[PDB]
Amino acid sequence: EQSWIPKIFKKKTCTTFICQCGRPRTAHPTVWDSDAHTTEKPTDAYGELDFTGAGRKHSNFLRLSDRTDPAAVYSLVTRTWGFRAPNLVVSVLGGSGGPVLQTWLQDLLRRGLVRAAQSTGAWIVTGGLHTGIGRHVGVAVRDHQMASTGGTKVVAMGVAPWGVVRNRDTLINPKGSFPARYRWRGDPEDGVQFPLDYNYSAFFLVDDGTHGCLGGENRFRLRLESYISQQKTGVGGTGIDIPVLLLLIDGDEKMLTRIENATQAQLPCLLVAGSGGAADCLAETLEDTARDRIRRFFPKGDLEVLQAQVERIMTRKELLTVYSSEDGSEEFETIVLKALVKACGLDELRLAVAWNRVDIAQSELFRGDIQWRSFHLEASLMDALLNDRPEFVRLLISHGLSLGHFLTPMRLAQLYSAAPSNSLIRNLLDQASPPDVGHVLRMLLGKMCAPAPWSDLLLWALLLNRAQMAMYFWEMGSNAVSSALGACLLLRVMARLEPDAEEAARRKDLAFKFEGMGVDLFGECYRSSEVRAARLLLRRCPLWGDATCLQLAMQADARAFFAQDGVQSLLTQKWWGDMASTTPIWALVLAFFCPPLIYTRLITFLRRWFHFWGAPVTIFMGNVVSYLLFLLLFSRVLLVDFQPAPPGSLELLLYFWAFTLLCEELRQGLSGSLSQRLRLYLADSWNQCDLVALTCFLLGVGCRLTPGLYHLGRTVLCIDFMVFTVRLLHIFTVNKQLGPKIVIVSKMMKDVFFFLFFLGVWLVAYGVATEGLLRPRDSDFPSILRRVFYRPYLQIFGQIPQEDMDVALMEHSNCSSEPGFWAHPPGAQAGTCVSQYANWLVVLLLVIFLLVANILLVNLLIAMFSYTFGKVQGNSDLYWKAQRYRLIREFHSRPALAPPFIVISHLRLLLRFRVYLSKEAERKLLTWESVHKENFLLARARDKRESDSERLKRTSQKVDLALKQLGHIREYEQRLKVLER
Amino acid sequence: VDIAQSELFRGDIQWRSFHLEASLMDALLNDRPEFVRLLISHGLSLGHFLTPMRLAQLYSAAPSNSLIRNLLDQAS
Amino acid sequence: LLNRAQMAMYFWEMGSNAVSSALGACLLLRVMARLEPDAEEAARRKDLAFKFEGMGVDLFGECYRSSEVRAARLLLRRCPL
Amino acid sequence: ARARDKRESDSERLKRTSQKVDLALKQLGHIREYEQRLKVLER
Amino acid sequence: LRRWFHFWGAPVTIFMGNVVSYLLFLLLFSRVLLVDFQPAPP
Repeated sequence: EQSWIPKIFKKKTCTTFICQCGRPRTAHPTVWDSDAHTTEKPTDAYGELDFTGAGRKHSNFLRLSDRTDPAAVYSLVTRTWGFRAPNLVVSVLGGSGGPVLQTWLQDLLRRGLVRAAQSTGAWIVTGGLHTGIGRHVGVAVRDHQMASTGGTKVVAMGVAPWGVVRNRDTLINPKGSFPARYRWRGDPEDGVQFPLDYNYSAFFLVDDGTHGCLGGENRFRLRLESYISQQKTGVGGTGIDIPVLLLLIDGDEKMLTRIENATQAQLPCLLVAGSGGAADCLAETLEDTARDRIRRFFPKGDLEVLQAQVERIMTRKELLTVYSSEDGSEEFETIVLKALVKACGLDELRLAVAWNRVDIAQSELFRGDIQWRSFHLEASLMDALLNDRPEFVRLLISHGLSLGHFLTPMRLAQLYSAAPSNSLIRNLLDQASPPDVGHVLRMLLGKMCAPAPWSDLLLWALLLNRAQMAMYFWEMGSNAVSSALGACLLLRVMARLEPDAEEAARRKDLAFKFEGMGVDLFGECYRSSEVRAARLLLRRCPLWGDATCLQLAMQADARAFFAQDGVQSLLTQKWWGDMASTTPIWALVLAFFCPPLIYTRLITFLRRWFHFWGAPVTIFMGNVVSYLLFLLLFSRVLLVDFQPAPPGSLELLLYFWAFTLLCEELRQGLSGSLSQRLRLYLADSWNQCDLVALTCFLLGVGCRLTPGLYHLGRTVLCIDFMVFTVRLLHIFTVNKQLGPKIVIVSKMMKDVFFFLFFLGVWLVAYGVATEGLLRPRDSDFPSILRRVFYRPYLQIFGQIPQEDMDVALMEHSNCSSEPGFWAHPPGAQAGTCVSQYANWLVVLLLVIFLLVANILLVNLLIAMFSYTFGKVQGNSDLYWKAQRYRLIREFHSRPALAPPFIVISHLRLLLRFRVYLSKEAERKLLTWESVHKENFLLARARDKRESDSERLKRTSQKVDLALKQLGHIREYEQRLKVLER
Repeated sequence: VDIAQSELFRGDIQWRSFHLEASLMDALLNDRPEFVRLLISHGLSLGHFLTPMRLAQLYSAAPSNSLIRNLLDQAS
Repeated sequence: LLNRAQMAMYFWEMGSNAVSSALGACLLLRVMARLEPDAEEAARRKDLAFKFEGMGVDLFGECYRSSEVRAARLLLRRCPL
Repeated sequence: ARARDKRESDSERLKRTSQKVDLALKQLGHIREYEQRLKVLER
Repeated sequence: LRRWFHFWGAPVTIFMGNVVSYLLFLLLFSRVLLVDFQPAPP
């Protein structure tokens, strides 16, 4: 469907009468030569076809002249019409016997040609007319599609001459018949015009100007076949030439000429022996390698000039192949392969790769009569890598190919250049502008984790998002756990750079799979040996920028990797430093407050001094003690020593402590471009709280220094104290017991907000109603706000001042000049005088308020809290397990001195987890890890094979083999019983 | 359905259009979804098949006690 | 209208405006269910309406997963049928 | 009783069916080889 | 000027404006009920 089709495709129309044209003289405007009697004008018939509401999809059609080059038609079919490039083209010739065809020929068409074309994604070329062998081909295609009950449809092209097409006048539209309506059935059968077969996918109507005849499309069809034969398979021109093969089933004197013309173009020919006619005659003359033979198949013919034609046919006998009587319909592809190689004089492996037939390549490799040359396998592997065939690359690598010699910088550049034009990797490579793979890796991974043919292939597969090839290259790699974590990190990084949500989802799924397999491998390794697993987890991987597995898991945010017991035990062991992880807390506290006790047996391990005071847990304890002492000093200064006089010694000590806390905060924010780090620091909510605390402290001190703002400063500092104290929770998130609950506390804020909204609406309604009913005479604005919001709020907590709202509990007196009855409530802020008019309504409103607020809202909030807690328990636990490593690492680099003296450390740093292995130790560790990976993969494959689904599938296949053997046995039994008596 | 499928697989006789139309009409009237699927998939022209008379016959095949029968009677 | 589940499903699978036809079929079946004297016939019609709603949901989910803009345009257009 | 429960499970039935189909395939191969030999070599 | 109608025509901004208007209506109702609701003519 396009509007520019007439601009490049033209049709022929008669111009000179001489009838021989085929049309009456009314239709018109020695020999009727087309070039001397036709003119070319822009075409008028193109678009889609629907067979009068047929129960199937439309079919593309085009009307074109003979002189149109095949290139335009090929480009139109492949690009505009959406037809994929064919891996094979089979052109069917012949057809006789009227409407009926012999049964074995129909079986060879259905179980043979059509099945092979569907399997290899080939194009079946015939005449689109509902006649000759084209009708049989269409019937076979329909039967195969109905019987397959699935799979991809078979692509059928019909090249037919314009003029013999019945009811074709309805196809004419200058602007294109994109919606169409073609009546293929209902007309009386005639020997001149035939309808279009409804089983064909595309139609090419070659108009040579004749009103009706057969043979005008031979030139265009042959040129199109030759042009397709010269194209390249696969992505780009890397693949082999597209194979084409003409299948001859029957024919007459003209089919011999067509076969000769095809052979002149160097096209393979296949002749079905025993079918009679031209095919059988050619099969017999090929087997023999001829007046009687010509008479045997062509009675009353030109028995004198056909000998020269047979000689010309036999001049190129290498292109002719015979479909023997003993050859089955399921051997079709194999026979074709033989024909193709006989045409070559191109390998079977590359043909199998192009056709995506792994079994064909496996059978070819099993043939020991021919040894496979190394670069044959190299070319097959390169084709499989380019076309994304993981099974082929697995089979070729397992056969003994040298991958070290295979991979070259040119071949890697070719592999990278096969990326899609619209892919993300293509845009990244264009921005980076051999490809600049290292530059792209540095851009993606931030140079802190950016990167052995296996590793290069794994990176190539990950960048192009090829799941199966990436998995295979990981299974064949060396640094398996670190490569899995790095692959997860890279996929998660590239997912957020994807415009499509589907591509991002695929990348995230692949990252999850890589994380899962890394988790499984590390679990197996840790189960085997804890020490070697820890050494593998803490070592540096040069393939990933000398980053440990913990760093890669932190960058990738692999929460499942941190959540496993081995990593948590390693973190617990690292948290205690050189001390035993079984050390009781009380022993640590006693040794902390009694330093000389560190040399006794209660702690299991001058170097002992630094091994005790250097552990992260002791640093955490010292910081907790220091912060508690800081809070105690803050409270002492705020409640006692904060006089309007100039600051005393303790207040100056508090100032110095706050200054050292600020210096520690600055050091942590620096060591943890200026703008990027500032945004990183200010994105954290707890850093915002700490900034608020420090700013409030500075503002309070500044106001305190000013003589006229002292009171204000006090107020600020009071609130400031709270902001400090609520940071203790942030300190104790590292703790293994409080932290998992502190992270759940933040999930209840939505329930708290819903409770606050409902309570605020109810408080407004009830308070305004009660204030309007009571009509207090002290109607000051603060008093109104108090009695509307604050007094009803305290009734939720059991503070119900009945004497201030119930006139039965008051003293009735004339406190106002306004008409009515009034009472005096004894409350100080309850108004000096209230009305007695509808006090029963005030009491009823109090009852309803208590019911709604104290009973309904509170219990509803309890229910919501229970539901939310049960929902978020596990996710919060996983989050805490993931962040535990970051917390421990942050505490590891902390100075060993508590904040009050930490200035000393801050002077030694002013103006100024990894495990290292030997080469042989690293090699042994990698061998151990590879052995465990191999065992894990073998166990997984064994588990998959023994499942019930696979057993049932294999049983079905074996029953199929039994059925085939039974059919052969019964056929042979019938033959022996009948034909041998 | 297997008998009809085997008959359709017989290429020695071509099936006339209104033969398939009558078979499809019978299958539609008797509520045979497999038969209508098989007959439509064989290449029958549904645009020419459906006529106002045939649609009226299809609607008239409703049960006497059905809700649609009562609704059609009310609409009359 | 005749409450023929399999034929209705086949005609939906061979239709053109699939999502809108599924929603309209669900609407029509739910409307006719409450006009049924039998509870069994109403249950059958409600089951067929649920099946049509489910297949419309599946088709729209696939279309939206392929392309959000075209799915939104399909969801907001007017169906003359 | 435990052995009887294990034997009658679907997995064991499928495994035994696969083994019996394997035996059937072997016998079919022998039968077809003998059929070819008798049909070809004895005329 | 089309930006003006593209902002004030969105359903979310209409919702916000209606919420603000209803809050102001409730504030005026409370002000009248608690202060300005004397037996004198309105």
